[PDB]
Amino acid sequence: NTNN
Amino acid sequence: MREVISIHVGQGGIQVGNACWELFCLEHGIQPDGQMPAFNTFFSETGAGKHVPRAVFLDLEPTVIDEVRTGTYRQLFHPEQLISGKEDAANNFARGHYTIGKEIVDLCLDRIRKLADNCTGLQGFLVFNSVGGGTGSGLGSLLLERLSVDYGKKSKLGFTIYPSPQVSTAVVEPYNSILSTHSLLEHTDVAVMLDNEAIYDICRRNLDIERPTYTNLNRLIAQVISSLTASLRFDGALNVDITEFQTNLVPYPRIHFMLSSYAPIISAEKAYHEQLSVAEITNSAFEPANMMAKCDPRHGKYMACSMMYRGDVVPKDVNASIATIKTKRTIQFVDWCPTGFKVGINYQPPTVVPGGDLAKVMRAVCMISNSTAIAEVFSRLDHKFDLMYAKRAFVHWYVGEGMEEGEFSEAREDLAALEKDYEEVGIET
Amino acid sequence: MREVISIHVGQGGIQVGNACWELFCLEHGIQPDGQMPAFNTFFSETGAGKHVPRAVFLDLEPTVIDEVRTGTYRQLFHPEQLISGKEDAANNFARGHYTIGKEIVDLCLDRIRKLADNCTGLQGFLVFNSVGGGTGSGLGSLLLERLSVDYGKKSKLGFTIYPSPQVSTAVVEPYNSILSTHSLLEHTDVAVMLDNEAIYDICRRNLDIERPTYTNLNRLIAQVISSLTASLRFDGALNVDITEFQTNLVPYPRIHFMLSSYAPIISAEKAYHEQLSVAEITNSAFEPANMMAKCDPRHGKYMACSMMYRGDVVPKDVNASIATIKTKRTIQFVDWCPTGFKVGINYQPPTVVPGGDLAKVMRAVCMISNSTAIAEVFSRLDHKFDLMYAKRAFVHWYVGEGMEEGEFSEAREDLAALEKDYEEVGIET
Amino acid sequence: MREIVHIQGGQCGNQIGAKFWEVISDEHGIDPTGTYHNVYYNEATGGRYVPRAILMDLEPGTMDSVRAGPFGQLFRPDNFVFGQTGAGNNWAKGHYTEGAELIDSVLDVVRKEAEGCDCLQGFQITHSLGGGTGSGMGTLLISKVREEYPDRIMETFSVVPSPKVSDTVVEPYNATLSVHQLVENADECMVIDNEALYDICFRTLKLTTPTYGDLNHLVSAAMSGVTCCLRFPGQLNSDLRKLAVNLIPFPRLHFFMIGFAPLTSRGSQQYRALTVPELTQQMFDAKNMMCAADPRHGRYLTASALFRGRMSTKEVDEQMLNVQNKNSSYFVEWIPNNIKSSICDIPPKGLKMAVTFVGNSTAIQEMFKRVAEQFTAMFRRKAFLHWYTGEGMDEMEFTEAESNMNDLVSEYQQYQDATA
Amino acid sequence: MREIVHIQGGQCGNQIGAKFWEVISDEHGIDPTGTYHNVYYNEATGGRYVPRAILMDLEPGTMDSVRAGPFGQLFRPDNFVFGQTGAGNNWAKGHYTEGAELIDSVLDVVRKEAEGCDCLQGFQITHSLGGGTGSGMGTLLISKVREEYPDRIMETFSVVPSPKVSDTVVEPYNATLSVHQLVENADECMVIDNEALYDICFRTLKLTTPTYGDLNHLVSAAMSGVTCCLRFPGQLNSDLRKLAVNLIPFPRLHFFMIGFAPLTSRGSQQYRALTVPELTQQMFDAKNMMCAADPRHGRYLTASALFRGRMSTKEVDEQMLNVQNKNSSYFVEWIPNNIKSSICDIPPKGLKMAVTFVGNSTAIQEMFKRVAEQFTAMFRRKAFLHWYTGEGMDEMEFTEAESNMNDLVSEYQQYQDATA
Ligand SMILES: Nc1nc2c(ncn2[C@@H]2O[C@H](COP(=O)(O)OP(=O)(O)OP(=O)(O)O)[C@@H](O)[C@H]2O)c(=O)[nH]1
Ligand SMILES: Nc1nc2c(ncn2[C@@H]2O[C@H](COP(=O)(O)OP(=O)(O)OP(=O)(O)O)[C@@H](O)[C@H]2O)c(=O)[nH]1
Ligand SMILES: Nc1nc2c(ncn2[C@@H]2O[C@H](COP(=O)(O)OP(=O)(O)O)[C@@H](O)[C@H]2O)c(=O)[nH]1
Ligand SMILES: Nc1nc2c(ncn2[C@@H]2O[C@H](COP(=O)(O)OP(=O)(O)O)[C@@H](O)[C@H]2O)c(=O)[nH]1
Ligand SMILES: [Mg+2]
Ligand SMILES: [Mg+2]
Repeated sequence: NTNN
Repeated sequence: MREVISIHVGQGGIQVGNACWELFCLEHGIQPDGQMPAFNTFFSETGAGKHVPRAVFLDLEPTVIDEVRTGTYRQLFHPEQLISGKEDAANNFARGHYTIGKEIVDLCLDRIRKLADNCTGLQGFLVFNSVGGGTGSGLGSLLLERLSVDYGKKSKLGFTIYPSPQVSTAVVEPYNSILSTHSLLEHTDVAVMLDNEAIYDICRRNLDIERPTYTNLNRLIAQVISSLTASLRFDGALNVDITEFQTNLVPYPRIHFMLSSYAPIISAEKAYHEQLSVAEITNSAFEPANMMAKCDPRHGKYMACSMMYRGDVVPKDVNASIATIKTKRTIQFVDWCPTGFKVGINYQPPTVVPGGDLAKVMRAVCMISNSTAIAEVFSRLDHKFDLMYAKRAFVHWYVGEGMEEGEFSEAREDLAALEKDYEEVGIET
Repeated sequence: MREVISIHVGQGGIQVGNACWELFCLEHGIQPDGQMPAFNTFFSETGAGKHVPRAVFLDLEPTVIDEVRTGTYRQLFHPEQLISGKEDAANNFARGHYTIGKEIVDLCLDRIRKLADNCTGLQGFLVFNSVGGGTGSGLGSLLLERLSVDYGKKSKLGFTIYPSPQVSTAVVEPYNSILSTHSLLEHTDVAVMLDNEAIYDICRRNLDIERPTYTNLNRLIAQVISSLTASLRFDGALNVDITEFQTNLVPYPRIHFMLSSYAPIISAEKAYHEQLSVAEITNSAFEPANMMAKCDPRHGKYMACSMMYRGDVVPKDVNASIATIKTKRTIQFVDWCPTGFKVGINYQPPTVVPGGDLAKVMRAVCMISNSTAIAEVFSRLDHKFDLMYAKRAFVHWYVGEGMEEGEFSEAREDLAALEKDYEEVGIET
Repeated sequence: MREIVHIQGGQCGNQIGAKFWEVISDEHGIDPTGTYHNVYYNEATGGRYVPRAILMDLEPGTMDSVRAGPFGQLFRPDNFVFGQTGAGNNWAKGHYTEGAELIDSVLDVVRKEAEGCDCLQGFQITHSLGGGTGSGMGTLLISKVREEYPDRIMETFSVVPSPKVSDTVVEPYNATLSVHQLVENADECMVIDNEALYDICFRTLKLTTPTYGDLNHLVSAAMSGVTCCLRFPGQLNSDLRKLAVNLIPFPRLHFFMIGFAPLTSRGSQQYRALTVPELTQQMFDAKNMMCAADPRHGRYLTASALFRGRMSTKEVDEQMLNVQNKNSSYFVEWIPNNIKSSICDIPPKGLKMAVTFVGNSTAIQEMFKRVAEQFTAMFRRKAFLHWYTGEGMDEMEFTEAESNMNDLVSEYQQYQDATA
Repeated sequence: MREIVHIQGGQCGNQIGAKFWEVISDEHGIDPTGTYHNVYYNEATGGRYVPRAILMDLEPGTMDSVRAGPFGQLFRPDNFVFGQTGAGNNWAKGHYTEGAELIDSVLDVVRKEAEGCDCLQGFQITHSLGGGTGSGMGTLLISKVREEYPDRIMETFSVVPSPKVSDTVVEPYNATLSVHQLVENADECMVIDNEALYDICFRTLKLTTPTYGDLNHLVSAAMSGVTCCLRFPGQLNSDLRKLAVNLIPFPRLHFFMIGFAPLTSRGSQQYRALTVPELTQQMFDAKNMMCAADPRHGRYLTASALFRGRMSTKEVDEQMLNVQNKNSSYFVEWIPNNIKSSICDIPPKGLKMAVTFVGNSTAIQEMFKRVAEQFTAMFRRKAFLHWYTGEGMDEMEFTEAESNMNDLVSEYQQYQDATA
């Protein structure tokens, strides 16, 4: 995902 | 010159109806388009070309009726037998019995009347209602009462998905189940208690599928329905017309709650190593473990037992097997019914569902048992009711929809008065 | 029309049963595929081609049952007649007779009932269980009690593997052997004591193989069992049913612990060399070197001898040889049994299992004997019991499983009484 | 046909709303321009879709906030109502004098929005309970709309103040004054507190620098899962009302707890094959819920679980039975079978299995107990009370609010301790 | 099916357990990535395998080890429950003061891992006896879990220090403290020392510099060969309870000695046979065991022999009977046939046979004696006591602990004197  | 009318109210009803119409269409050679590449009992020709089914599909959540409106059978049902409202039942009886259905019953009854106007040899009705829910409970009981005050003499069966004994699918179930049972006491002549707990067990053990789903459940329910209706539908050396059950299995006017069973529900392998004659098939049919409902018939008496055989069956073995099964001492009947057996024969072997877990076999039996052990189920269910009515839990969601509160009391007590019958009839003369 | 049930409980029981079923499939000419290219006694035809064997396999450890489910015979047996538990027996009798024994024995009784209903002229039961084991004693005794209270008149003949007086494969054999002996004393009509040591010196003196393995032992026991059941299986000049045995060799309903013997037992190196005459084969059958139980028959006095001949057999020289044996001073019967020999003849030689260290030969004698010297075994075995119950060794492992502590005493006491009778018979009048 | 308007309020409510709308656009395959690639969105000329939401706040900062973030052009300017001052962390400045002159206008933008639907299933609110703007305006609006449409239900996706890690000094007054009114005209007060969110994002994903975007995204996922079983077909369908019926036994024990599953980091992502019992063990763990209240310290009055994806319903029901039966102490006796299930048919974006757990449980009275503790400690000295009593508020309403709070917690305790 | 859990605490426990997981992975054919090239492993997505194990310590330095040594990517990232202070060689720091704070989290992980089983056959733990982390936390965990799962049984491979090798100067204290309750609620205490391993790798394998690597490898291979007969088909199968009857005559006389066979160096490996006679001559001596207690100065109450490979049961049986009735004096006479054998069908990786010799003897009682010796000379003067009582632990306990030891050793000597 777009965690970081 | 002989046919039925099936109603599938609520959420479970439409599911089992989807599976059952699948099975019927794929038995009679009727394509999912309604065109052919016996059906007078279920389908009807629109003058030429395509078949249309005899059914009505009610619900209030537009979800399932839409899913079947654009599923695989989008072009089979007449678009006027799919009645969906706007709001939802929300598991409270009064929502589908006083406010919402208050006018939807008008359209439903007008459509049922227009259907019956076309039927020529109508025998009875086959409703389908998961009483644990809201709409199948409330609207179902309202429709039952409306039909019983409208037509009358026509028989009225039913296939209710009661709440399981142990596993939980809702919390307000003992309310809208007791209300439906009290409103179903007299208008319905035949109640066939189905419970998703025993069939999960079966699918786990006999069908060897460890991770079952309502799809397989409903496949099996459709198989039971078809094995029961094969008498009317196709030929048989000894046929029964559903008005048979209305008089063989209803001794006293109030008590008619029975349980069903089927055999042999066996996988491919577990039947490949099996002779599987009438003897074993009927000695397994009586087995309390694989009953569709959930109870312990070994702890109660039997009162009446219908058995419809289908497939290439030899009658001598039927007679001898019923003799030896009445010989047993663990299975005993009540004093007031010595001839506690009913049989029927149909020459149509069971049809397999293409892509179904059930295995193909020549001989099959379907058993409809009016027993007296199922009594305890009500008690157990009634038990739950008390543990909720002791503090008037969840009652405001019911009194808010016009339902008079006292109703609960009446039902809860009057259903308990039903016990006065059961625990009496289990006593010999 | 006439047949036998085959039960295999425990570890050694199931391995020797695997060997026995290999031999049975081989003799009649049945392939491990179930398809074949007399079997009514053992097999049952599955309507079209395949055959299911009358058998149940009880063991609470999955390992051996998993092996047979994934061995070379995965296709033959019915997928339900392989009943496996989930935990070991751990050689403490109470584990397989009180705690978990209550869990699976009901399933065994269900399966046995469903397997016997599909039979007509069932005669007996042939259970197979080492007594030294945990489940071979606990579960075996529980099953035997269930069958006794269930059927009754049906004969029952176990084939138990009693521990050798010298060789030891466990350290708690006395306990869970005394317990199962006291249980089986009144249930199984004919218990043939099959030891596990004397077979080693047998296969070292006759087959001349120095390092034998359990599989050879099981093949030899399978040969004995087939030589026994050949009468009901096949035809012959003197058919002797199974209900014959418990009629000839049970003088008093309590003393029935018989020891067996088999001949000819010879590998190929001297097969063509030695002549193997009927006289010499029945002479080798009686020499105390090759009795399966570790006993010197000369110590006591015989009480009954059933000799079953199969193959090419000439009755005149048979009677002459039996007469010579009766005149031998090394062997003698008790006074009160003048007619000591019962004889049966068949019309079929043995068959050879590819890999079986035995050799093919036209004639075979299996001789079972109810004798007196076997008593001493119990004595010496009982010996060990003292040197354990004098210090309550290992007792807490039993008392922790529900079994009453002092119960041992009773069992021990009872065996003493058994020994009592084994001296009340050897005395003259 | 069962539509849902999405009213917001305050800066936190507005940020949560923007995050939720962009996540829903992700699920329903919309792009940040509103083109495909009726329950939530509305059709608009040229195949465009616009969310059915209004956005209210006193300070125009949140306006530029919801403009800056992606998917900010989905909304319509007719639903951007905004004051000028900002209540600046003062409750009464968003409930009596300054907030009032906005709510009227907001009523208009609701009345030409609700009737736009034909069968409205109910509202849903997203705001804070401590900030003056969000709390005050949302409370007044709940009042007005419950007066208007009493038949529909109004979920309040509320974020209660961080109990121990406080960022402002006037939380307890605002929280108490707001809850006193929320307990009347609300139906689903699902509480969230940043303590539990930081706990989860630290000790369950080992993340580096948790900003408010990640917490908003997580609450967004939970919010979506709450009603996705309605948005889509399923083997056993539910809605916003079946939940209410199966979750509250009395008209004021309607304060919930929220939990999401599954949640792991790359290290743990490599391991732990995905299967329903693992999901159950993850959802029914204590620290895996949006509320800083160890649920073991109370009993579960009732709890529903919505699954998303394809599975075996027998496994779902059997796991539910096993978990309600083995830990019978933590569950309540006088009600049987107190767990509820539902199953959808379309899981989230690339997530084969997803569980959303909503539970009415008496283990959350501790939160109100400690908030009222802070309140009564700061009120015995009349501290920071002039800021309120200068704006028409009296000192009796505070005592009424605290007494109502204590009556609510006493109801929880009393009908937790009951038996049969 | 008959699955087993793995707890490994303390420095030595963790080292030996890592080596044991290495040997098992090389036996089941599992490369360090968790692929093939339920008794011990669990399945995971993509056919990956997770070892069922929990690693605990009060100082996370051991993390380095379990991440540096081979097979470090196998374990679960949630199964590393680590402290921060470190018990620092003191028992109190790991059983009353600090270990009493993470032992609950270890219990939670144990519950989350055991419920995933369907038939839990038993427990096995590995730890030191003086190591504060190891002894303290392991003993506390044993206490808790046996108070939790009374049906299941624990088989701990604790590694006692023998005084012939000097490691630390406070061992006797922690040793006796852990023994006070290790004889209480543990059913198979297979003791291991270091002097035995040094003597082995010097005068039995001719190794040059006996290093911890090969010592741990040997003890881990023995640990595997102990229970292997359940991991595969066998002719006379066993489990962790068929030993729990054949080898525990009394609920406390359960202290086991371990021996492995065969053991030789390269040249010796070339020029010798591998048969029942040679393996038997190799295993019944004194210096093929892992206990610095000369067994020929005592007796064996019972002795199990788990063979591995393939052979003729008559051969091993006659060899057992012969070695018994020739060593009639060194065996106990008041019990009959005190020996047991058990044969599997699959030899280990590398050879064609294997022999694990487990013994419930009456010789290792003397071991306790010598340890008790030091105890008195460290208690009569109350030496080094100002590190224990200063952590809540009441001194009185110590006294009665020693008393308990007496009973234990007394029993052994008493049973060495029994006749018939
Ligand atoms: N045999 C079978 N039972 C089902 C199925 N789906 C649901 N059920 C059962 O029906 C009950 C669910 O209640 P619902 O019927 O959905 O409630 P409702 O009356 O329809 O009210 P609304 O959802 O608002 O329409 C549960 O007891 C289910 O176990 C199915 O597909 N097959
Ligand atoms: N004749 C013969 N005896 C065997 C064989 N295998 C094992 N035995 C005997 O089995 C006895 C060991 O006890 P078990 O039968 O294994 O114990 P159990 O009751 O089956 O249950 P478990 O403890 O789980 O094995 C020993 O006396 C063996 O001699 C075999 O293949 N042939
Ligand atoms: N998850 C989340 N919590 C917030 C956010 N903003 C504020 N909070 C917390 O909510 C409380 C104040 O709410 P706030 O929105 O600043 O008050 P408002 O200006 O009246 O709307 C404080 O405890 C903040 O820490 C946000 O953007 N996301
Ligand atoms: N066979 C072996 N024993 C060890 C090893 N390391 C330590 N031991 C023993 O373990 C004893 C104490 O246990 P330990 O776990 O090291 O203490 P702690 O970790 O500080 O609590 C030490 O006195 C050592 O004798 C090793 O690598 N191999
Ligand atoms: Mg429904
Ligand atoms: Mg066994």
